[PDB]
Formats: sequence, C-alpha cells, structure tokens
Amino acid sequence: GRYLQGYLLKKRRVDNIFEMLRIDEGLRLKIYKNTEGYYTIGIGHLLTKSPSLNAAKSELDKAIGRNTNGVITKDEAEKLFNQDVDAAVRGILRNAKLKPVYDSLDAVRRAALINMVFQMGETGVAGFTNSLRMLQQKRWDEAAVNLAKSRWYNQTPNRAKRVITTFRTGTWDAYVDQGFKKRFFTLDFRYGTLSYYLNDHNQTCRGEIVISLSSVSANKKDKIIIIDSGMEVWVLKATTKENWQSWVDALQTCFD
Repeated sequence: GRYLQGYLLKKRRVDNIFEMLRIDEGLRLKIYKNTEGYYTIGIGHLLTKSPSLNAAKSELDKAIGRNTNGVITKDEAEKLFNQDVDAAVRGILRNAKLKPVYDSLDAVRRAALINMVFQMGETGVAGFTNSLRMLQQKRWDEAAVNLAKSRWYNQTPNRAKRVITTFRTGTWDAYVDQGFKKRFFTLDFRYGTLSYYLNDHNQTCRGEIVISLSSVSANKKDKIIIIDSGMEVWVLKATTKENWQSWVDALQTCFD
C-alpha cells in the first residue's frame, strides 16, 4: 500500500478581487456569446459585437500576443481581468457619483464595489445613491439593508448576498464555502508528494505538492485541511469525519 487515494473537494482561498469575481462572475476559457450575444471571454471580457467568430478570434488574437484560436488560458483570462479592473477603477474615479464613495472605502469593500460594476455597469451602480451615501458614511449595517431593496438582490440573490456581506463586514467571509470542486487525490507515502486529478480515471496530473516541505493545517469541525507549500495553498474538504481523519493522519506522517 504505497498510495492513499480518494476524492476531496478543492478550492483556492478567496482573498482578492480576482478569486472573488471568478466565483461571482465566472471565468470562461472558450469564446462564449455573452447575454447580448457578443463574443466574450474570461471574466466578462467583451471582445466586440461583430457576428464574425473570426473577428472575435482576431480581436482576441490582438488582445493576447498569440493565435488563441477562440480559446485562452486561465493566466490569460486573468491578464484580461486586470486590464478590465483598471478600466473599471478609472471609470469609477471619473464618475462624480462613485468617486467619493470609492475614495472612502477600504480595499476589500472597494473590490465589492467593482464587483457590482462588473455585473451591472457603472451607471447601474450609480443608481444605488442612498446605499452609496451610507457606505461613504461607513454605516455598514444600514447600507446592507438598503442595498437589498433592489431588483439585483431579488434577481441574483446569492451573488448579491455575498457582495452585501462583504460590504457589511469588510471581510471575505461570504466566500469561504465557495469555489470547491471535486478532484481525485493521490498521496505517495514513499516520497511524500500529493497529486490530484480531474477524476477517478484521467491520467493527467493537475497539480502536486511535496508535503514534507509544506505546512499542513486542519479543522475537524469544517472537515477542512489546508496545505501550504509556500508558493501555493490548497484548501481541501473531506466528505466525512472518517475520510477527513484518514488524510490528516496520512499527511501527518510526513512529520511523524
């Protein structure tokens, strides 16, 4: 018995605007027609409006320094994301209604505002005048109840509640239970390397951490196990207490 193996849920810690919008908006790698039928990609990145897939592929090809072919990488989507964030921030700072509030907010709540911009557009966010005033005055709890008095809150409830919670607390707590995906893990007892795969079968190794060089933190109540390699952090979640204990004991062997 050289390998401890089995399924576990995995996610990346949501503690920055990219991971947040990745959860809330979504990150697509293949060119997809957005809601208005215009070729889009990554995290709400508008390519153009021409019904020519070749045009979009080229505007996308001019976007990234290569011939994507209607498909991009996650690292690429991020690059388009960072550009869109800068455009969003500048738009906000040039909008007389949003600048004041944005100047008064902290980094985390600022990401929450941008999140709203991505979803409903700058002018749409400027329509929450009463909530904006409250956030500017730092009346967190009151801003939260008002932000909820809107179509947004009723149409996209879950996303809305997460953004509002972020405005209320100034923390990333609304996203702790978000971003989990089922993956198959393999721990090699002989050399101490932990690898994961898309599933039971597939051969392609999607990631790997040398346990003996990482920090392993675990929480039984949440059935969470956090593995920090220094340059990468995996947040894993077991399906039961037995399953959870089996992995924690196995990873603990790398330190006795």
